Amino acid sequence: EVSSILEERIKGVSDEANLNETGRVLAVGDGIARVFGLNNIQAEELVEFSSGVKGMALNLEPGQVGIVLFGSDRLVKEGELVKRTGNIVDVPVGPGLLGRVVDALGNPIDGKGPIDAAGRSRAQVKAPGILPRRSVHEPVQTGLKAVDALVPIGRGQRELIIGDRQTGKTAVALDTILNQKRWNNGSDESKKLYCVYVAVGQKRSTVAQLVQTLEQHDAMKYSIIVAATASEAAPLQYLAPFTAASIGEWFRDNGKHALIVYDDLSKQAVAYRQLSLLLRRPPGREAYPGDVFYLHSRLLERAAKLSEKEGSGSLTALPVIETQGGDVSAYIPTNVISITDGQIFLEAELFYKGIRPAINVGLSVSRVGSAAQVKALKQVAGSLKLFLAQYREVAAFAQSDLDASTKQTLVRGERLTQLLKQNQYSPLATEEQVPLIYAGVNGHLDGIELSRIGEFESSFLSYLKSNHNELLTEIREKGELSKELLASLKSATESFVAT
Amino acid sequence: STPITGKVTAVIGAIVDVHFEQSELPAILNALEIKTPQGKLVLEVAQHLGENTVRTIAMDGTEGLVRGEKVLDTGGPISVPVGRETLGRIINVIGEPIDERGPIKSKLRKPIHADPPSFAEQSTSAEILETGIKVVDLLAPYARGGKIGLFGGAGVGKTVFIQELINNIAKAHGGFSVFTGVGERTREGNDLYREMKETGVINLEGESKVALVFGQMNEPPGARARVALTGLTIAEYFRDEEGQDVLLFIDNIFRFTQAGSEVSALLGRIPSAVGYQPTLATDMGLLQERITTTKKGSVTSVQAVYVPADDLTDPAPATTFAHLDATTVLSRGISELGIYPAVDPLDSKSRLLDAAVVGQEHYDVASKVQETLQTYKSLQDIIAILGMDELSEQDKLTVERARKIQRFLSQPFAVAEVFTGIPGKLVRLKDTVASFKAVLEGKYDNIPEHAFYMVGGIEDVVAKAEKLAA
Amino acid sequence: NVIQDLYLRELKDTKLAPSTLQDAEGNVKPWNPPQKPNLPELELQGPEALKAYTEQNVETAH
Amino acid sequence: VRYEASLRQLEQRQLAKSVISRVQSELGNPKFQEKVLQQSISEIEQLLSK
Amino acid sequence: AKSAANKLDWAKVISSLRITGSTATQLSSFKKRNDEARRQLLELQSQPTEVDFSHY
Repeated sequence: EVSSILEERIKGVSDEANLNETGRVLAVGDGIARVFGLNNIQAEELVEFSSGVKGMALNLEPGQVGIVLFGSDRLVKEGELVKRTGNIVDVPVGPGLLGRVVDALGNPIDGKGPIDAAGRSRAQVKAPGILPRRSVHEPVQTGLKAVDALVPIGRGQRELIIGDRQTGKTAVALDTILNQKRWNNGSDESKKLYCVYVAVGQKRSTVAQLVQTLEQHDAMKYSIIVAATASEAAPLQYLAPFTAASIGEWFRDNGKHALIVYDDLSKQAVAYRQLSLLLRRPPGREAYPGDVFYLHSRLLERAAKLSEKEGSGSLTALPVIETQGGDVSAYIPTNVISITDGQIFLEAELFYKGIRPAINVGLSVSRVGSAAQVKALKQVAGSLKLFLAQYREVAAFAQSDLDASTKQTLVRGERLTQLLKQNQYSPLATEEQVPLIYAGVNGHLDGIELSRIGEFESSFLSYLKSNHNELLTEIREKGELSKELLASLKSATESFVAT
Repeated sequence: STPITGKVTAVIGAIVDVHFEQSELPAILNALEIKTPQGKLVLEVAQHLGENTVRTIAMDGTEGLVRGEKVLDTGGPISVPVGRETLGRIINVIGEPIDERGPIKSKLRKPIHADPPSFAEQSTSAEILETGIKVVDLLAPYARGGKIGLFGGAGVGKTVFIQELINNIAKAHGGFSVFTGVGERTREGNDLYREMKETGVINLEGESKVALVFGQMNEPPGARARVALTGLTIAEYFRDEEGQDVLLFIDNIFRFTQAGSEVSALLGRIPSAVGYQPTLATDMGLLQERITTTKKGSVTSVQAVYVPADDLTDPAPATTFAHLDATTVLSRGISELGIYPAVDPLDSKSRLLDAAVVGQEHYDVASKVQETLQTYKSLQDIIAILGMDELSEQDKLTVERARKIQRFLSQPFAVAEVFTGIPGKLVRLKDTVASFKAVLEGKYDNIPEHAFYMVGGIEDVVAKAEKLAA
Repeated sequence: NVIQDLYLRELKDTKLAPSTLQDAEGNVKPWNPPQKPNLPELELQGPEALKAYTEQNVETAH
Repeated sequence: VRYEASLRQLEQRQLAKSVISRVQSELGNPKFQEKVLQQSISEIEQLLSK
Repeated sequence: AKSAANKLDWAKVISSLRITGSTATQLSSFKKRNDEARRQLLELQSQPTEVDFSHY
């Protein structure tokens, strides 16, 4: 009641400004208080104002230290005491954040109370060395057929997701997370990827849609949403991926695996731009800070597959970059493209043309790719890359009097493209990815009518599920397609294809 | 008067520095009033420069200012009056009537800046507005509580589109509306005043179902920046205190970006990318985040945006493009083709468009429409060089349907009784799904293309077929 | 301490009695009693209709 | 129902301005002298504990 | 009733063939259908006179 609130204030007693250094604002304009004092002050230390505002100290100038406010201007006014928290930016890290939506400071914005986090570790921490990493050998399965075969993704690996604005960029990401529920349910902490979605500059209404969808898909119980919303201040937005990485480090360090999706670094860039411009530090090329490359690279190299002496763990990552109308040339895209090992390039034309979600796999690349891929899935998917490649070339020969060879290619290719359409927010399991691709590979879908490709797919799955759930279980458990299994599978495919 | 007396030190346009004395130093974002023969100059405190010398931005005009002029402190962000009676008042930037219905009757006053509501407050939207406009209903349905965004260049009569929206959605809707005009013409102002006096949305006898805040482009840039915030708080009073659902309307939000860019430059913040303010993101963010569907009220913003030279890749439109829920791009080209609505259908998408959510049937029909149109646009190039001879019979049928659909979309509006004379066709969403479905089924592909042009629903298309027939 | 002094006095000595029904009423929708289902009246009267319908039908083939 | 819920929230803000009234009373009273003396001796004690 | 109306309407299409100058078969049919569908949805959107006095 009134009593509980008053009792809370009473709990809030304790006073004395006994601090070796205090500060006094000289002038505060533009959220850049310039403080006289704070002689001792760690670099980028957290400082607490009289108005309880928190700040970092990017500029330590010789006579004054230009604090950058994380809080609202209105409260602050010149002269005010600036207490020295004495702790460089650190955020709680620990297992408590599973199924917790937290803001940048860590404060639950889903109001699930104080984090069950067992340490506070710094926002920026140097990345794993040469020997603290072992080569990738464990794939992660997104449940998106094209991604898993055409663009295979490892673990501790960072591939870009560079594509057109609000084309459900966030949707492409969210699909992966859904398949991670299945694996999450499974044991072995390597299979338990505790996903982290880093919502940067995203309005709280949008994130509310995310939160509810995640709750609907029960994803909250391994999901973490580090949230720096549109409203949240530009220091918070800037430090938001760095902060997020640290949360990931705890899981990674314990040897577990996890997937962190930084979405979108483009708005992070803008925030850094805002900071730099306000600190009068000259803005780099295309008016985006010069050492943005250094910041982004530092962030993206804290995602890695650690060595076995380092406890066999990883932090898979998937940064998202928003193209400026498909402009992949621009200082922030070019830099990021260089840093990333792989790219996924969604194509707008394809979206309109009904491949929704839309991916253009010509402009998707993996630079680690098939090194981590399901062995079964390797077997049934070399052909698919080549078939589609031919399909691209003969696409523009599809405008009259056509050679039989080209026309054959065209038929196989069109059916494949229809097959590779993905139904948003429905993931798939590898044990059901492989049969479908196998059919296409064996060209048994060449005969199947285009309209009936969609119908075929689900029907084939049900037919396999009733008739050949031995095959499905074999695929699931073996993880490799035995010649006997491929024989039986071919038979099954033929039988279903016949009907 | 106030001990908090400041003396002007430098009039450098809008930047006016004031020299408050000792032990007195207004907090950031305060409001200073300076007695002048120009009434009260309102100064928004935006920096302290130390030595009890603040640097403030002017809202009102800066001519005839004499240095060392006593500055009273009204304190805090400009506080307007809000109340039940605010409906049926046109209110200038400093919160004073500009429709000479005398002083606005204050129940409460509130500051024009108000903190964005937290994650907890937000309630997840799902309600579907139905404008009765075919393109909107079928190809990008709107949602109540939404943040509709009318991206377009000039010339597409952005105001005209909104006027149709007010006629349909506002009149239909029971809740109040707030029409806010940011940096818009006094020609437009006079037209809007007249038009809504006529439509009775403003009914001077009794109250109005709308309040108006006309901020015009002649108003100094500082006022142009902070008109938006003011309008929002009026909506908040309705939303919160009166527990209403508000149809907010703002016009044109490029003026808001532009205004902020100017005073960034004046503040000495060196211009950021493409000359836009470095605080563009946070200013946009503050506006959008404040608007939400709280448990006390659902507010549906419709924000006009001016896209300079139809480059929405320009950072000011592009930044806004993320921030808004239900984009529509009204392309000049499509307007010129004679299609009114001028919406480019393949460049107009809303968050609410999710398949089952908008109806699985609705989605599938609309998907078929989109594919048909997309094919048609691509095939125009083939027709252009190669000719129509290289299009197959199937392709030709898709093209014929698309040409019919393209002009099926064309329908008149009530606000182009003025432009033309034809009275608007309010065609319900359910009816549109059916009517478009019929076309795809080819049931009315026996109807001429021009009998789809600038008319209503399927029944009407049949009637106009009869009209052309005889 | 200072908090305690403020608290003791505040909690103990200050209690608000709930607002009048009128104040609540003002801040909520008031309620008023509507009237009628609708009262329409009989259609066309007299042999005006009768004559009109018989005669007007000349929609016979020519 | 809406104002019924609201009145509970509003009441705390009504009670808030009453704290401010009580603040004006505290700073007027020789609590202004005596409890400031208490703050002084307490601060002496804090600073002595350093 | 409503099914009778429409059955007789379609009968009337081939009756309207019998005499050229028909333009009020259409006025009768359109008018009865229009207001019929409107009153039918009016009846489907009927909220009986009831309010909470238990929950609220």
